[PDB]
Amino acid sequence: KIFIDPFTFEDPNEAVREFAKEIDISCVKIEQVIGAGEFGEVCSGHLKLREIFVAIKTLKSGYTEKQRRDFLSEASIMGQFDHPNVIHLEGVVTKSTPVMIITEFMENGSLDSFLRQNDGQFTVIQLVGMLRGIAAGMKYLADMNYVHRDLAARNILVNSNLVCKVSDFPIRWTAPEAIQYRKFTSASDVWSYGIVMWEVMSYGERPYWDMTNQDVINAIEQDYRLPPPMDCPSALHQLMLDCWQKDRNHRPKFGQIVNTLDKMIRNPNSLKA
Repeated sequence: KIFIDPFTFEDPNEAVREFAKEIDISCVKIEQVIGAGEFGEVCSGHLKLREIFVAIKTLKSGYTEKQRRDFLSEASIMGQFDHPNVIHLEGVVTKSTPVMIITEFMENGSLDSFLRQNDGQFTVIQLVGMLRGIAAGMKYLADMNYVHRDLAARNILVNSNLVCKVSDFPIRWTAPEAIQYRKFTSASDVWSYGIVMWEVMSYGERPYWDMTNQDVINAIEQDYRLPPPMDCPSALHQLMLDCWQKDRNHRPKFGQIVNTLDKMIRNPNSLKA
């Protein structure tokens, strides 16, 4: 399949009905409020269609036509994807109030926060496994011709089995060409993926630490690249450097990234360095 920008539809709502399942509100049960969203609250709950745990996003009452549209676009987009490492959309509630988007529940939440709360708690093979899952989800999106544009650990969700899934459908996470000529491509997402690799091996540390955006920009311009995180295998940091190649054409593709990570998993000694 191929990704279809919902906003190319003469009527954006059409994309919603096509790629998103309409769920009767009587099936949704909001239990608790997790966090805050751009258009409303982010909650957890159960969905009974075997009851299952689900993440639930609500649209703040008094919403404008555009706010509703932009909110639901997340579902018109997510609904076109079907991959183990891309957040699963259960459906949406639009024929009732409040409007909602229901997605699979991820117990461990956001990857950056998860890692910070579990600093140094995982084996190298487990962390590599997380990075593998993310690259796989991204390879799939890139294959669908979907450029994420905001790939970062805060935008990756983690389940109880440590499976990592791409979500969220930033300067220090963005490629130079993307910042200068606003040229966003999968190669641009690869640079971002490299930063994610750093976040993961650094257990949620902030990229470039206290550096300002301008400093980061200048640093990169001066051919500066983030050093290897503490106890981070050399092969992994090398992969990071490959993702941060000035020339976007020189950066590896997600398919090649997954292969490199898989070879490391198959040959654990390669991570000894």
